[PDB]
Amino acid sequence: TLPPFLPCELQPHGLVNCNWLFLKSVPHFSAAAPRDNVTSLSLLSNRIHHLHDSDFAQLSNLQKLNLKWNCPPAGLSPMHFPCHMTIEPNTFLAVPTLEELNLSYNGITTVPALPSSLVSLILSRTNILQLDPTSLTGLHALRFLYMDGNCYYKNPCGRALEVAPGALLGLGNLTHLSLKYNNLTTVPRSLPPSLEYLLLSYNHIVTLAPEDLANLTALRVLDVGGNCRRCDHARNPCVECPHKFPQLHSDTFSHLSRLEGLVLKDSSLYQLNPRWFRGLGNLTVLDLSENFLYDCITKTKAFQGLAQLRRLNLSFNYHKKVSFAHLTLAPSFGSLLSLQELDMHGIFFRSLSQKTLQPLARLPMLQRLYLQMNFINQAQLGIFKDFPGLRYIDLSDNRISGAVESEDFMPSCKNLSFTLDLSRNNLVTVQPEMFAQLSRLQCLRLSHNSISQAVNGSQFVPLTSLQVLDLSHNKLDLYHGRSFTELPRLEALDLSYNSQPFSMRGVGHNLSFVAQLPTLRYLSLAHNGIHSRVSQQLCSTSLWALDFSGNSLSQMWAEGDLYLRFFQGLRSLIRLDLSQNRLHTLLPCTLGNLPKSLQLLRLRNNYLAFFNWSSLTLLPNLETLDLAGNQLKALSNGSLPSGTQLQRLDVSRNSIIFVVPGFFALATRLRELNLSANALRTVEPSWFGFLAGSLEVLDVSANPLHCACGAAFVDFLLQVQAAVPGLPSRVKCGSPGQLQGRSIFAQDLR
DNA sequence: AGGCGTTTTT
DNA sequence: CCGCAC
Ligand SMILES: *[C@@H]1O[C@H](CO)[C@@H](O[C@@H]2O[C@H](CO)[C@@H](O)[C@H](O)[C@H]2NC(C)=O)[C@H](O)[C@H]1NC(C)=O
Ligand SMILES: *[C@@H]1O[C@H](CO)[C@@H](O)[C@H](O)[C@H]1NC(C)=O
Ligand SMILES: *[C@@H]1O[C@H](CO)[C@@H](O)[C@H](O)[C@H]1NC(C)=O
Ligand SMILES: *[C@@H]1O[C@H](CO)[C@@H](O)[C@H](O)[C@H]1NC(C)=O
Ligand SMILES: *[C@@H]1O[C@H](CO)[C@@H](O)[C@H](O)[C@H]1NC(C)=O
Ligand SMILES: *[C@@H]1O[C@H](CO)[C@@H](O)[C@H](O)[C@H]1NC(C)=O
Ligand SMILES: *[C@@H]1O[C@H](CO)[C@@H](O)[C@H](O)[C@H]1NC(C)=O
Ligand SMILES: *[C@@H]1O[C@H](CO)[C@@H](O)[C@H](O)[C@H]1NC(C)=O
Ligand SMILES: *[C@@H]1O[C@H](CO)[C@@H](O)[C@H](O)[C@H]1NC(C)=O
Repeated sequence: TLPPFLPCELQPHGLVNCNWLFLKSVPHFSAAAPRDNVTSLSLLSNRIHHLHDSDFAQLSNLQKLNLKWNCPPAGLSPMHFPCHMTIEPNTFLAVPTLEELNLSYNGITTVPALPSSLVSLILSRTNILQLDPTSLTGLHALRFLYMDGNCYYKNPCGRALEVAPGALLGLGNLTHLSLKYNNLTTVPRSLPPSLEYLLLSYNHIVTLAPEDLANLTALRVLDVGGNCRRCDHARNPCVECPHKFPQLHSDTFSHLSRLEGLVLKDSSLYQLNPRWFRGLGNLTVLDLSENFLYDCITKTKAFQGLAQLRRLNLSFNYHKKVSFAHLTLAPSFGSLLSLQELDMHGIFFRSLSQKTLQPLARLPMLQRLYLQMNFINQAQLGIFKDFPGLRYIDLSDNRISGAVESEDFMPSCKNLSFTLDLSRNNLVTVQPEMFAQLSRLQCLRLSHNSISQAVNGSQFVPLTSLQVLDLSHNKLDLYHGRSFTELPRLEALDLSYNSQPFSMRGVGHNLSFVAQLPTLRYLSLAHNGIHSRVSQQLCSTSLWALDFSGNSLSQMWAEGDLYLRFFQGLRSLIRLDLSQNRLHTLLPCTLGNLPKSLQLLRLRNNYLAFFNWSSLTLLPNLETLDLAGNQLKALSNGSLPSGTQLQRLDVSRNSIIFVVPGFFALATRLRELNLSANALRTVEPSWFGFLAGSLEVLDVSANPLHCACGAAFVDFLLQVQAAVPGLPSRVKCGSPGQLQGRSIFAQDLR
């Protein structure tokens, strides 16, 4: 039986997904199909320029409708094609259940009439240039109104969006209003007193006063950032904040005593007025980024009163054309007792010392501290020792060079207690002295440095708690036998993209150190170009995962018996990646010399044209085999052998022409099978024995299927349509004639 | 005539 | 195969 909503896809929680099917108008569906069960209808990015009274009438319990991007204005059109969208008056009224509507990135100039059931309405990036009380008649349940970007550089209108005084007061439930990028020069008068979130960013409201926010006592979040911009920091087109602006009256925010978040970023602020923050005793988030407060953060008392503040963003508060020799934070910072998160990135200051952060040192909740992109070239890292609650320091993209004068394969540092990011700095060696006071560290990132050192066991001596060490994108020379043995708790070590030593033709390298790292569980040697003159064996009793991708086992395994047992000493290894190893061939003895313990083997993006499938019994525990991106011409040369434990098999992006009968039949555990992007002209139940109904996933997309009248595959795919992702739209015909490139369901074949 | 195309936010 | 110790 067919999929119930062609050409669209049924999904969980009653979602019918019609996205990206290039529809010229709204599909009505079959009258047999259960239009009652439909709670959400997605039509993202089709080309429906005309909506009608009948289009949603049969959908009697529709709660959500997304029609975004269907008829975008000239300015947001990839090729500046104009487009104006027509809506018959009862289009939406005929859906009295509708709660959420999205008409963004569509060419409409008036708001259509809408059912009183509506809770959320998104009109962003339209050409609606006015809102008067008649726009939103009888929407007494409406809580959300987003209408950003109806007049800006990418969707211009020649004037300002005019919202009439009092025009929204009819919306007594309204909590969220956003009117960004609308070329506004003043806040709309008399907005709903129910408002909790008022977002007015990237307009040109250069003046504010308490009259501009009258009766808005319910406000929890106000955003007025980007109204008076510093264009020296802009990535997009930008008009410079005029001379002697902006003007924010002292008491502007005083009646807003529920206010949790205030955003004043990119407002060209040279000085903070402590009266701006009087009365804001619920204030937990303050964004002051992209201002000119480099000098004001050394002196100001403006923070004194902010007992509840948790996140303070002071980033990109830099002085034009300069970095500072020194920076000393104001003593007032020391009263921010609730502070958890401080962003100081992009201020530009050359020295990080005891004096720089002294106020912050006894704040008991301070966990996250962002210090990146500051052109810092001296940094006493010992300053962080006695910070009571520190979990994360980002010191990346700085100029520090020393001490002062898939998580299957590589775990992240998120669940760990203390992480220092020193990546994208100028270290050429590692002096143990710079980490003397950081013995509590559990994760250290040192990637993208210039480390050209022959490490030997004496570089990281103090880091007695360190579990993860990322040294990717460096030039470590792996040669001495006791490198890293000084890190007693080391569990994960990333040595990827440290290729330059291994490119040194005629100079060999020694990986015997790996055997001396007794708790190492994860090791990456990826993208190192490892090809000749290296250790014959990797030995480790403890290792679980090894990313050996982007090397040339090809050249190693071509070189007599020298490297045939290369991975065999990894006695506990469960995951191995041998992808992009230029492998044109594999011996069955080479695969048998892999650890018996293996569960995941990747061989993606190699050049294998042949695979002796029987040799999979030499890996008893193998659950996942990835051969994507090879050149298999067929699934043949035996079948998947008896008793294999294989659950996942990916033979996508090969040149597979056919599959032998009974090929998967003996793979009793096989759940996911990817046959995508091959040259398969059919799909057959004969391939599976008669056990295809146990497959949870069967991807057969981008295959040049032969769409002939009464073809066997059509009936088959409907048998197991549960498991075929994208069946309604992305499984396509390669022949005959007219049908090439069109869906299998573009015409009924049965 | 309409087409374009997976488009975050700035 | 990179200051070892013919
Ligand atoms: C089956 O494999 C295909 C192709 O190898 C997957 O589709 C690709 O997905 C990746 C990321 O998931 C993208 O970078 C590619 O652009 C996609 N390519 C194509 C041609 O679609 C597909 O997602 C896999 N199937 C399953 C069920 O995971
Ligand atoms: C903003 O409004 C002014 C007129 O008040 C106009 O000159 C300018 O072009 C408008 N901006 C846009 C993007 O239309
Ligand atoms: C808000 O919506 C409710 C129903 O959810 C309705 O009682 C009323 O019209 C609105 N209430 C207020 C106080 O505005
Ligand atoms: C604030 O609310 C009252 C009505 O409750 C009204 O009289 C007053 O004009 C409002 N103020 C402004 C500035 O709109
Ligand atoms: C915080 O919020 C409540 C109302 O939501 C307000 O009445 C109270 O005065 C505020 N101030 C402080 C210091 O918590
Ligand atoms: C490592 O080489 C250094 C030179 O930086 C040398 O002083 C030291 O004795 C060697 N350390 C170990 C642990 O072998
Ligand atoms: C590699 O290092 C180990 C440990 O020092 C050593 O015993 C082995 O002989 C070295 N390999 C070569 C080729 O010298
Ligand atoms: C493998 O199968 C292909 C056909 O798919 C055939 O051409 C080839 O000779 C076979 N070789 C072996 C060794 O089974
Ligand atoms: C696979 O390898 C085994 C053992 O070397 C051999 O007996 C068998 O004939 C091979 N199969 C093919 C199709 O080459």
